[PDB]
Amino acid sequence: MSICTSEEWQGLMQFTLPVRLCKEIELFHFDIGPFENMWPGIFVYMVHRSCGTSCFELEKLCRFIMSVKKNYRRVPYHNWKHAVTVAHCMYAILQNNHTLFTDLERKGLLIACLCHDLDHRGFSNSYLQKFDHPLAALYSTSTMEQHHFSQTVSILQLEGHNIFSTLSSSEYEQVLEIIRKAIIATDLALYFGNRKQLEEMYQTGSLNLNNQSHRDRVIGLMMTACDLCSVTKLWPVTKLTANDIYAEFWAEGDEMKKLGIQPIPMMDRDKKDEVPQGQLGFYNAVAIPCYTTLTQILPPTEPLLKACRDNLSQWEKVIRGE
Ligand SMILES: COc1cc(OC)c2nnc3c(C)nc(-c4ccccc4Cl)n3c2c1
Ligand SMILES: [Mg+2]
Ligand SMILES: [Zn+2]
Repeated sequence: MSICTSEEWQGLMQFTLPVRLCKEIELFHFDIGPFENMWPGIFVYMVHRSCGTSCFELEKLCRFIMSVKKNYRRVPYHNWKHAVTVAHCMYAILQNNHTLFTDLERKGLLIACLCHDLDHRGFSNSYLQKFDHPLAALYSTSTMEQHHFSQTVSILQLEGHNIFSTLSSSEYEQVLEIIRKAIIATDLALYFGNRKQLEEMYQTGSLNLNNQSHRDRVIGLMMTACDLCSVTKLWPVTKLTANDIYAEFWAEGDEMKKLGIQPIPMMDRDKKDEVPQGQLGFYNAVAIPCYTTLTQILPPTEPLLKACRDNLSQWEKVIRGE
């Protein structure tokens, strides 16, 4: 477990956001890319605008954010930048659906989003389950996500890091549970069943946000949408992100070879040719249906769908030579 320094969180405390960004950070298409130094501060701003300036003890919030940063690993995709990107997407969804969600949910989900990939190594659950490895022993299913939550709680248990302490014991356990379910939901394995249920519920007319089980599903699909949102950015950003994603997939393939196994095309660096086709399959089977269902449930989320559609069209162009 890694801790931030005095200079880091106090520096973050000192930070103010540039005026121009305030309007832009509100939009779904906002790309955090050009503002690396401002990422810790962008999260603070988002938390302050959604939840309130007095929602958390400022010192504790800053200690929390900077320490979270330090427990994201220097990997190609599943890193600190991804964490902030996902959180911003959540902010955009929340702001556009503000009253559908309690203060506790909004606090929980923003923190969950920032923490949802903590200590990621760049390896899949499928990998750890085949080559145990303690993490698959401790968490038989779903496996890194269980680990990410454990990491979240560990950070909260550091001195002056517990941003939820001022909540009632009831609200404290609730928010932890909101956070646990949200992080677990970012296991893409679980997404497929979840979207099908929600599709059924919305089609039939059964969907009821006052129903906790329904509610948990809706939050789940929100988690997938945020986790996938690099497919909703501008083409040149989306393109570069895909390269970081495959950089990770190929290292895992290398290990499968490096220890004698033949990996699927996706994780085989000798099969880059098949990538455009793979990304099209991913959009058609994962991303498009996800933002479709989300738009059906939360109509203000429609520009995520359109941005995803635009990027699909860009993959179709690649495939056919244009
Ligand atoms: C099998 O996992 C894939 C395959 C993709 O393209 C074919 C993927 N293509 N794009 C992805 C993005 C933006 N985010 C993810 C992702 C989501 C949850 C967990 C891990 C990742 Cl990398 N993926 C993919 C995930
Ligand atoms: Mg994850
Ligand atoms: Zn993620």
